[PDB]
Amino acid sequence: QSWYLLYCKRGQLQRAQEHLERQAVNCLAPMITSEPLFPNYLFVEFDPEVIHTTTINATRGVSHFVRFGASPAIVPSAVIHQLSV
Amino acid sequence: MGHIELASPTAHIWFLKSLPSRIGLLLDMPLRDIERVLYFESYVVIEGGM
RNA sequence: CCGAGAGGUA
DNA sequence: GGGTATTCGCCGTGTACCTCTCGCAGCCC
DNA sequence: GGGCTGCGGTAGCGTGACGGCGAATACCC
Repeated sequence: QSWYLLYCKRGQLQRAQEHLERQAVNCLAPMITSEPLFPNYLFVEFDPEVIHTTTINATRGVSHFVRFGASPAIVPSAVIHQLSV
Repeated sequence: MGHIELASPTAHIWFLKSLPSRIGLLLDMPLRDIERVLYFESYVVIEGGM
């Protein structure tokens, strides 16, 4: 289970997070104070053998992965730790 | 005319992909690796030093 | 009064 | 190391005019 | 009511042109 990023559709982060909460996928998005601190970006945690990235990409409210190339970006665990503000 | 202050510098696509690349055979660096540096999936060194 | 699609004249 | 030789991927593909329709839905913010 | 925005989905859609030319690269020295 490694951490990925998802760019959601504009103004659908609540619905995307709701569907990914009905699946077993961890979501992470800082709330600033109530609007999110970041834009439509969202951090998911799963495993591509348990739930596949195509199923994540076809979720209601998820536009795409932050890819940078072929494979979607793994964000390191120091970043996910340092979003615990 | 007006202008937009692009908060990141941004490559002109005409001088990147005119076949041949002007940045490509200006830097002696292949067009694939320049597109991998520009689209944030690889790094290139500037002044490696010691 | 800009674009697209369909049809037609030479 | 560089010489053939194949593959990839960009270029291009007539002129003038006439008529008609149709041109954002979704939408969760 | 509204900003804006590229599909709508818990995937896959694509699928009937053809040539020329030059760079990128593969195979075999």
